[PDB]
Amino acid sequence: GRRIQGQRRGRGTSTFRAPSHRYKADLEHRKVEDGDVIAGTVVDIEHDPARSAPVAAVEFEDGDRRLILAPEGVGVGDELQVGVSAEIAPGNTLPLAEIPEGVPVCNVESSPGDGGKFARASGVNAQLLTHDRNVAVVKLPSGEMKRLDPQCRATIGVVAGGGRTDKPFVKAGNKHHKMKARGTKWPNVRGVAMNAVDHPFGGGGRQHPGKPKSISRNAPPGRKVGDIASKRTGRGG
Amino acid sequence: ARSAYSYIRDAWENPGDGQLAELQWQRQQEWRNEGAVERIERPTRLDKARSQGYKAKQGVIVARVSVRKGSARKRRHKAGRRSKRQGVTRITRRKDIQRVAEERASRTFPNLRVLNSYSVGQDGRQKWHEVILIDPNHPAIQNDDDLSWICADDQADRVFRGLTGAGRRNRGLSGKGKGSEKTRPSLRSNGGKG
Amino acid sequence: MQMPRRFNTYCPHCNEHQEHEVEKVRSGRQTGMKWIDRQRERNSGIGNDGKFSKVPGGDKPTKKTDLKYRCGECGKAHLREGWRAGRLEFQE
Amino acid sequence: TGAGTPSQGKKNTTTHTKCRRCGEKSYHTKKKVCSSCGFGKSAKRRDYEWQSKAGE
RNA sequence: GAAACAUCUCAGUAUCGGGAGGAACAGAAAACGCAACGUGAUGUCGUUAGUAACCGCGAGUGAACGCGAUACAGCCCAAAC
RNA sequence: GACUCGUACGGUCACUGAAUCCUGCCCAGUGCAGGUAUCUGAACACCUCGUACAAGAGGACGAAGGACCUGUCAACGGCGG
RNA sequence: AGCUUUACUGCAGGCUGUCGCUGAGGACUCUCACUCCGGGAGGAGGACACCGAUAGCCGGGC
Ligand SMILES: [Cl-]
Ligand SMILES: [Cl-]
Ligand SMILES: [Cl-]
Ligand SMILES: [Cl-]
Ligand SMILES: [K+]
Ligand SMILES: [Mg+2]
Ligand SMILES: [Mg+2]
Ligand SMILES: [Mg+2]
Ligand SMILES: [Mg+2]
Ligand SMILES: [Mg+2]
Ligand SMILES: [Mg+2]
Ligand SMILES: [Mg+2]
Ligand SMILES: [Mg+2]
Ligand SMILES: [Mg+2]
Ligand SMILES: [Mg+2]
Ligand SMILES: [Mg+2]
Ligand SMILES: [Mg+2]
Ligand SMILES: [Mg+2]
Ligand SMILES: [Mg+2]
Ligand SMILES: [Mg+2]
Ligand SMILES: [Mg+2]
Ligand SMILES: [Mg+2]
Ligand SMILES: [Mg+2]
Ligand SMILES: [Mg+2]
Ligand code: NA
Ligand code: NA
Ligand code: NA
Ligand code: NA
Ligand code: NA
Ligand code: NA
Ligand code: NA
Ligand code: NA
Ligand code: NA
Ligand code: NA
Ligand code: NA
Repeated sequence: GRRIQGQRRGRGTSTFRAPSHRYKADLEHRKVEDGDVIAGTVVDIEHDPARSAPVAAVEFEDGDRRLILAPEGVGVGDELQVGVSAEIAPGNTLPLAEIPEGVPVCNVESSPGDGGKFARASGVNAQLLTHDRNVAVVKLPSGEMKRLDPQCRATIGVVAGGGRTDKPFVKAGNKHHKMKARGTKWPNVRGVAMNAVDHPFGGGGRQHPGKPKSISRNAPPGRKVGDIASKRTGRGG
Repeated sequence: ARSAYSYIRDAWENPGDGQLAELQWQRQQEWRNEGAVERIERPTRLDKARSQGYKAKQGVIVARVSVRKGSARKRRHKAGRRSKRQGVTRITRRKDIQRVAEERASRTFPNLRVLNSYSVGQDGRQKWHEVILIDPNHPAIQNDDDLSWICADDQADRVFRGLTGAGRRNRGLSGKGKGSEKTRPSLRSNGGKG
Repeated sequence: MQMPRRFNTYCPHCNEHQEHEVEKVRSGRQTGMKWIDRQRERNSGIGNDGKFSKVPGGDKPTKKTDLKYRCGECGKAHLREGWRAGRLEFQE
Repeated sequence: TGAGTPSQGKKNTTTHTKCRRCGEKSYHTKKKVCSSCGFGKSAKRRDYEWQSKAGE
């Protein structure tokens, strides 16, 4: 047959890429030799095209102007701080070690210094639970307990724009416009509606998958479609 | 009595034991961080170099070339192929890594000609060979009774035509009798059956 | 059918009638060193291996008699033609 | 819209042009590569054995 | 082609990549092995021969030593000191 | 290298196809997944035999996988005499 | 010829053991190769992983 859609994707052509040339800023934590003496003032609040959520512009003491993954409640004028001694308020970024347990955190680092990886979507937030001289236990937004180095820096508060998913798109046109700002091919045609040549589910006189939808993890790309390595399906039982 | 050289050679008969071993475990660390072709002022294996034609003189260059290990990096067929030609994984190239190194080096020095090369070890995923090249235009060499032969026009691009030592061996020209029916005088003359 | 474990008959070796004993030829184990074994390894590579890619045939409804006739005096056995027989049992 | 005559009307784009190296009108001014001699892609001249019968 | 076809065959052909010369390559034996008290660098031509050897031992594939000729040519390092 | 200047309120892979009332029963087969005393399970190394070596024969250990067990149908599908 | 599959035979790919890289003291410690985070200092990891080689299984993706 022909490569299925998932295979055209990898090639990274236009249709499948994100309009990076239209993105504002690779939101990443600042760096500080140490001390923590760093702090800047919120200058503006902008819309981040890449995440359909607001981001805050900031000017630091050393005259450094950069956009920041904004938590909720951060307004212009506000003064944020980034360092080991940074105050324990919303908006400030500091190593989990200095953050008190039970505090909602966002934009957490996987490895200290990576500048943030976890919890960065609209309104999500991690949860610092356990402290240790060795491990800091964070409960990610997926509900998973993540064991992190207490040296991994993170921002206090929950990500801004929460509740964005509550309103339906209502019409194709609204998806269209949003989709156009992401690295995604849209709309979606179901395999079952295609020709056998184009997808493992294609063909037939009527529309239905030609085999059970649950595919093996070891399946080769081109054949791995439907329910990937499903531990189970359905809602019952 | 034993010559100094002999010791260098005797040390490489076993590149995994003794000092040489510790030496390698170190050098590769820097080699790994070097390029594909690094000119070097002195041969790592002096005996071998000298043995293959090397001379501390002008127009005589040495360079370490790094080449990957394993079979051929091949692309699977994109059209009809009987089961015999559907192979990908087990296929291997007919040119040994050492000949590949000799070529990659010579290409780095378009004016020089490959005199010879020798192995200097390998780690888990690559092999290093030091290639001895010669400047066919330097008078220091045009007048050397032991190397001026490499200056003749017909010695141009000698490595790309398999006139090198590892070249001729790889072409299966070692034996002068049995087993060399399809190899000498030339592979292509024997219909590519060697 | 039933068949005598022992009985008189011509021994092609002694060249005279003597008491032979009948046994069922037991399959001899292979050494995997015969030419055919070599050619298999030798001629088997990428893709279909030709004759070496084939598999076991089938069975006839009934097999023929595969027996060994051993002379009671010189101990030298001899082979005979076989006959189709669904089952062969020796008497005594 | 027919793929035929009616689709011929929009054809007013200039691509292949007199090549600076070989003189053939094969220089793709958008690709900056000659389809004839290979100027723009290859220092050597574009040439293939299949441009003639095998034994010739 | 094998009166299908998969090994095999077409064929190391077609085609592709890299490069030399007026010719290239080869070449002074860790050879040969008419086993010898013998030959004596290498190409090539004639033959050896459709022989030995290979092969769903199918279809097909297929040398060499030697011999008769052509032309002839033998040397330089590494190391010891 | 795309996804990705992205990080589960994400984006990948599929099915169904606004709303409204609803969406029963079946895990036997097939698929996916989890578990597993025991059984089965290749090569290297290892043990025995064999061979002045070797081919080779056998043993011990045993991965994923399978047997077996469980979960699962808004998974393929099934809902009769 | 295109397409299908529990047709025949194979080829990718995935999983898994083994060998090499590869080191110190049937479960275990370490650090020095190797990897990753870090501007750096240094941190995490660590003889595993990656990569090369091979073996078994799955394997109309081809
Ligand atoms: Cl969306
Ligand atoms: Cl050269
Ligand atoms: Cl019998
Ligand atoms: Cl002779
Ligand atoms: K064929
Ligand atoms: Mg970014
Ligand atoms: Mg939704
Ligand atoms: Mg788009
Ligand atoms: Mg659709
Ligand atoms: Mg249709
Ligand atoms: Mg298909
Ligand atoms: Mg339908
Ligand atoms: Mg349907
Ligand atoms: Mg010739
Ligand atoms: Mg095979
Ligand atoms: Mg058309
Ligand atoms: Mg035919
Ligand atoms: Mg036939
Ligand atoms: Mg042939
Ligand atoms: Mg011979
Ligand atoms: Mg519809
Ligand atoms: Mg057909
Ligand atoms: Mg990196
Ligand atoms: Mg097919
Ligand atoms: Na269908
Ligand atoms: Na050169
Ligand atoms: Na050959
Ligand atoms: Na062979
Ligand atoms: Na035919
Ligand atoms: Na046919
Ligand atoms: Na054959
Ligand atoms: Na004679
Ligand atoms: Na079932
Ligand atoms: Na089931
Ligand atoms: Na067709």
